[PDB]
Amino acid sequence: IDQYMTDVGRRARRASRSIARASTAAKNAALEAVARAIERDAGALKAANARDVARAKDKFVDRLTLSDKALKTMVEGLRQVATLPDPIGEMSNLKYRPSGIQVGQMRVPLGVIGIIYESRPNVTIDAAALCLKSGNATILRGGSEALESNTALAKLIGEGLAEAGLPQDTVQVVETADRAAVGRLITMTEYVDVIVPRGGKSLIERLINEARVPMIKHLDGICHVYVDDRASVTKALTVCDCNTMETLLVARGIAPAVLSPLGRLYREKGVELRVDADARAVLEAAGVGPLVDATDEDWPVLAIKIVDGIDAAIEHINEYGSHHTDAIVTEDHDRAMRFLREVDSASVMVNASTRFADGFEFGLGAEIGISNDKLHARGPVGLEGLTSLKYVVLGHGEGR
Amino acid sequence: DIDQYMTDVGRRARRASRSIARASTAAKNAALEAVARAIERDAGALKAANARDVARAKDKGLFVDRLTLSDKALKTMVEGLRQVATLPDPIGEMSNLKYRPSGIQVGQMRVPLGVIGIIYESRPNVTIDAAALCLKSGNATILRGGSEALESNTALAKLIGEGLAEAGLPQDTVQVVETADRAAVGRLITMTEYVDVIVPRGGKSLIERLINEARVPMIKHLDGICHVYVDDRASVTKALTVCDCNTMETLLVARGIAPAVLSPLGRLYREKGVELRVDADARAVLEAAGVGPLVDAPVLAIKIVDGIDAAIEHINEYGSHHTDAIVTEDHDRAMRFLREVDSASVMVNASTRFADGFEFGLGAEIGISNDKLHARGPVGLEGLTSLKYVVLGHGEGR
Amino acid sequence: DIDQYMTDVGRRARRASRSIARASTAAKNAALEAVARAIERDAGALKAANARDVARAKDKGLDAAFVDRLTLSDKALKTMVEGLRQVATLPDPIGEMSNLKYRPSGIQVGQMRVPLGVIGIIYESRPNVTIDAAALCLKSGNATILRGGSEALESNTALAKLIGEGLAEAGLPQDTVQVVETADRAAVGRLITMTEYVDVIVPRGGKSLIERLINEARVPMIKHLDGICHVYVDDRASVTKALTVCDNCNTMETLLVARGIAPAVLSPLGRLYREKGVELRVDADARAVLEAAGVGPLVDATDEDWRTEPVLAIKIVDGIDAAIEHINEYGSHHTDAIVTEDHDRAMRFLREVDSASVMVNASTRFADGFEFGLGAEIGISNDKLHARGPVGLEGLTSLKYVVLGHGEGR
Amino acid sequence: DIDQYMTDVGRRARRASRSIARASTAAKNAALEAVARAIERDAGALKAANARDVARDAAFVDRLTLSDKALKTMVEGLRQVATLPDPIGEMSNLKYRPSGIQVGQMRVPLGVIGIIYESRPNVTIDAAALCLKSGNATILRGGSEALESNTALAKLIGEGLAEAGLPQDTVQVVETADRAAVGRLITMTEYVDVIVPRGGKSLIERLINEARVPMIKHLDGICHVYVDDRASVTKALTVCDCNTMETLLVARGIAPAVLSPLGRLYREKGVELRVDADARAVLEAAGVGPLVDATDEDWRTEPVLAIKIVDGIDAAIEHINEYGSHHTDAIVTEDHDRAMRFLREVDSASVMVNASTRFADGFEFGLGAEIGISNDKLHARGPVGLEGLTSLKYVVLGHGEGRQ
Repeated sequence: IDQYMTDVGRRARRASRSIARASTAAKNAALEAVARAIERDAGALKAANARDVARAKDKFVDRLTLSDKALKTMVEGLRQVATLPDPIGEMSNLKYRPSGIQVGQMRVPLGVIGIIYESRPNVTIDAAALCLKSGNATILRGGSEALESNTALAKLIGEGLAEAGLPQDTVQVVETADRAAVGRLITMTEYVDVIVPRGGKSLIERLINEARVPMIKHLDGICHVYVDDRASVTKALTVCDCNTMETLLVARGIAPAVLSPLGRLYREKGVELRVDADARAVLEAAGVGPLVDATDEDWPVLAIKIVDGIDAAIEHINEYGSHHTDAIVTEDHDRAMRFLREVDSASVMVNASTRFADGFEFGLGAEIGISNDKLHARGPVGLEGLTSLKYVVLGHGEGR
Repeated sequence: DIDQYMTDVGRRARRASRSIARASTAAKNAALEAVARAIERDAGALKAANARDVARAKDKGLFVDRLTLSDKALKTMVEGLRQVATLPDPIGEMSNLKYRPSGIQVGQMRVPLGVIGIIYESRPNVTIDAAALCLKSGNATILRGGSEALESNTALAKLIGEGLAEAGLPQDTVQVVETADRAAVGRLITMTEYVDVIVPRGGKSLIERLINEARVPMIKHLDGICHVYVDDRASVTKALTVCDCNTMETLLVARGIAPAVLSPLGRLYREKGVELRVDADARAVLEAAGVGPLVDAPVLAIKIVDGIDAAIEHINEYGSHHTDAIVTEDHDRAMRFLREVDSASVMVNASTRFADGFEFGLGAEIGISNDKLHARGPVGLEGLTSLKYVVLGHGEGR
Repeated sequence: DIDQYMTDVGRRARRASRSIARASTAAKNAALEAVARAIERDAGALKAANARDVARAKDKGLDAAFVDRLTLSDKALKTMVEGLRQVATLPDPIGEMSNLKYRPSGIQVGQMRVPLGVIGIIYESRPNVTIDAAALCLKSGNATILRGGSEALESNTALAKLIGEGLAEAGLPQDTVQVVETADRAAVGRLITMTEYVDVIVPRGGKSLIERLINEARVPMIKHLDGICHVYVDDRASVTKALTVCDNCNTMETLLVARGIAPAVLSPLGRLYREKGVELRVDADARAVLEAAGVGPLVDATDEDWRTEPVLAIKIVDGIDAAIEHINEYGSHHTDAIVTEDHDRAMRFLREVDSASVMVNASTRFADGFEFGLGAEIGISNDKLHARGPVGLEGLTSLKYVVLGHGEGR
Repeated sequence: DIDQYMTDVGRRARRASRSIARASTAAKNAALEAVARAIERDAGALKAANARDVARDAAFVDRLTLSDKALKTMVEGLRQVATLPDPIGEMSNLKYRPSGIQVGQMRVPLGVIGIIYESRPNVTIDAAALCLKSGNATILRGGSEALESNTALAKLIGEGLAEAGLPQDTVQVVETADRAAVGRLITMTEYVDVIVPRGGKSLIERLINEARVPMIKHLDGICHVYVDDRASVTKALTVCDCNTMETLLVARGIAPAVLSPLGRLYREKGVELRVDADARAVLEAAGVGPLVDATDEDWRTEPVLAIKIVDGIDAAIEHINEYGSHHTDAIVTEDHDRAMRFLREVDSASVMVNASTRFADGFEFGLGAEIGISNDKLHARGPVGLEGLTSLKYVVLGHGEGRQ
């Protein structure tokens, strides 16, 4: 089994040369072909998925189901990626140096992307589409609980690859169900350049401890909205109504004015409120309840904490948060800009809902995942996250 | 005790990072200038300490010139600090702030990574050079230098601390590991809570041991072959000027042009005492050119290849993906080589030796990367930074 | 009163530009989509209005090409509608901030992209310009002043009323788009001199109208007088590439061929062009080459042929230096191409040929806003300043510096 | 003869422009360094011409005087221009298109730059240095009262060019005071691509109405600082202490808190205060004087400070866009939305939040140069550096693709 994965790795590396070379038109043609194939086998796909969904119930299961609406979404997603600009081969900043050479960078694919996913058989299409368009070979590793759906989709990918003239190995499915496959895959550093997990925190914690191949991922997010004492209450109500706020931080000076309509609005929608001692007093005096005591671990449910002001807010966020998405509500210009600069999170917001931190809202036109890491790709990740910049030199015979 | 120490250093770096990330351009540049002055006319303590390192070394042997802080080394070191001060501050820069249909305005801000760990050999100069770059890019630094340079590096750390204090920055912005115990290295590269990236420099054996023990990501160069491929449509003249870490280790020559090219190239190299390791075809061409002696397989490997397709395959298979070049006058082949050669720097008609932070216009070189993610090729200030998203909103909810 | 009238239009345009410059992306796109649906709605009525214009036109016996450009068929209409939704789809360029960098002094300085303000559009025939130009101006946050020709009166009027419908539907001031209503020829002269109120002018007509504006305008223009475009076939050209590129404004008016490759290239190219009914105007050397190959008939080229304009001028040159000099001397600096396999020659040509678009091994017919990825085309510019080549939304915007300070004094 | 001479000058500039556009970074920087050494060697023969010029008002004579501090500054400038990156020939955004072609842009020189300037001999060198560095040929018409010194500088620029192997005609200085040269230069559309005029508003205004060649210029006028009612008084004082503030706009609500310490500051520094009725009342209540009644003309006409009270930001923005020269204008405010609004809506070349208008400057903005300042909308706006003397054209890297 350690020779099978090695073989998969070798074939990926070799396939990666072909897809790297493939023109914009060929890649888009592959994608459109996979799209039409799905429109064609809608029934067989709906049928196969049902077999999977039935054995599922017979022992999340939502995210496993391919409704007519999910297929439509996968197809529409294929055509979106086709519509996206082809980022490969682009040259930038080709400047002359005193020495005579001209130096710039080229955007090229990473090469080989490993996708490890649980349920979510749509990942089979959505992940591979993005990798393919960005010129990479893809290694797919789904979960047992979706064998037939993934197998069926992976064959349609191959059909699209065949239609475009591309090698079948442009997309490989790890066919086994053997446990040690993932262990080998996340350690296959010669042949795999990055892993994109699409599972729960349980799997993501395993990979974090074990993987030697770099990953694009976020350990599930604790996100904050800090309501400053120079907040507009009106903005705070609109704004505060993986990137969903889990903790509301409110400056002491404005808590009564803000927490009264906020807590009341949240209560009416059925949200449980976990509050620190100060917030409890503010909410009780406003007649808003019931309320649950917040523990230190707390840092359909919302945690609420009172802070002295912006210094304590930034410090709490950088210390306890997941560095995913965090927002400030304030009318004070310097405090707004300070927050943007100092809050060390993947996306930082002034007077806007934390829900806006996703690839489509941000204009990336896609989202392979969301990264809370500092290096390479951070925040919502689009096509570019699956590419690299190398230096290219237009010379004229210069020696050194 | 040594775990407790490295943990403490970690926590201190993380805490200091908030201040240095907040620091103004003027304050960081002032810090650099103060360290420069503090090295000037306080060079005596520096030299005395270095003398002790150099003496403990000789009484063991070998390297000593690399370890030695001559007047020249200090002059270079001081000039470098000032050069780093002249570099534009990349921190806090906002770019591509665009309105979206939803009404929000979304762009990116360049920010420091936070804490950089630097691991190096026994050239004391690196202490100042690496720290200058990390500091200018708004990061806290932890430095572990070679154990044979420990007293020099400790003496340099004190001057850095004084410069920092003069500019109102905290002492812990820069920390030099005060122990020679190598177990500190294992700690530093596994300290993921507190350290954001490791920048290791040194030989392959060091780099290799670091690679399979580290859990903190690294910006590094795992050494190996750099190539120059001389195409059959090469200009012989350009081949001679071009082909004379980023040094050409292997020469690949297209079959069609081998006699015309290997004859003068072989002489060029044999007239510098460079050894020629040759495959069978190259041996034949070189013997017929009267160029020897030759060794079968300061050294150059030489191989005959059929043409460009084989060259690209060879380089992508056998090379270190560091620096590789083609000599050709053919436009499509030049562009193909640039696109398909999967190296950190790829060149058309230029020496692989140009793959350098200063040659490339970065004004700095913290290191070289043959990695694909984050930073690739020679790495300057930007490699010690991150891009995050920033949103200028107006109260929008989704 | 033409002065009173036109000055009033200018002040109204300035006032309205303030609103449209502030307009959110959503409001601008809603305005475009409204106009598009409105055209879909009144398609029959618009075609009926256009037929009255065409009938009145063919009565005067106007140039068939002028009349064919006047004609709004279903295809033209659908095409305008597509254009509206294309423009709505384009990213909103306005208000974007870039390169906001800290300086040693402590300030942070960058640039903001903003609208020019007020755009004057002057057009003959082509009633579709009423919609297409207004759309681009509007999306880029500008006020527009439209001056269309007399022969499209009913069409332009109908189309502009629909624009107004869209403005109102999106909450934009009606004066965001104004039409110059009088046919008085004096209005054009005022418009191109109304330097206080109009920031740039985009003319779309022939070389007849452009000539007047060029000599009379004081307001800056985005335009191109004539397209004398070249393909130079280097002696190191791939013959195959030469054949594909040279067979394929924008169109090759002059073919330059290196002496060394002329028999290999001109012989199949000359035959190819004559099998298309293209007149070949040739220099002495190309004539001998073509006569040699049996390609005919041929007209002698005059030196005015190198500066003129189904006719193709052919000239033999020694090589790339002669070719570059000829292009820079006689060309219109619009679009020019080299066919060569030699890398250094290819890069020299890109560098030294002072045209708006320079091509290596590609047909000059690719020099085009859509082919270039601009997603739009307000016009093609052969000027050096501000906008050059095909011009998209950004051509109708300006960059200004913006500074985020902290109380710094100097 | 003046006419034949000017045409010849144009033709030579066009011919030279090919060589300089092509010239490498090394050759251009070497020309610069060579000029800088030729000034160091022929300094005596140079300072003598200046003397025979300075002899032949005030402080016209000081600005005209090639002091041994201006010759250092001029020489340092050459070397400074040499350190600047070479903007020329850069290719950017070379992207593949679905058709298979690859399309990007290349930055190239405008070609031939006309420089028209006063009797400050340093401009001769400064402006030529910038034009040369950016790959352009230059034609310089300086003040007639510096004609001998500029003729002296011309010979030395010539030296530098020759050393570098660049054509002499890369830089031509007009060898006559005949003002007809100016009329020709600003109409030489065949040979000159842009004019960079530098002087007083009168001259600039003539050129504007007469020039057919495009210009990078600024028609001087009012720059404003608006102090909003949510301004920090502290920031207002440091901020409110050719981009000089000619008019101060103060929100009615903050006027006594700001105008009182500010007025005192100005009066101590000797500034005439021309005030509207409302500012009069506030300043007089604060014991600041004397004051002069502002006219309606004072809001349009450029040591005086004009001070106006406005209701708030809407009235300020409107006043600035109406009366200003669209050069540089600033807001002092702590309110985020108001700060961003001002940046967006104030249609000036440089707009500032909580920073002095005096920062509107090429060096302050990081351009490393200033060929001039522009308050026009097209091409170049604000302080103009090397890039303003360049153009972007499209370049296509193709593979033999056809399209009919």
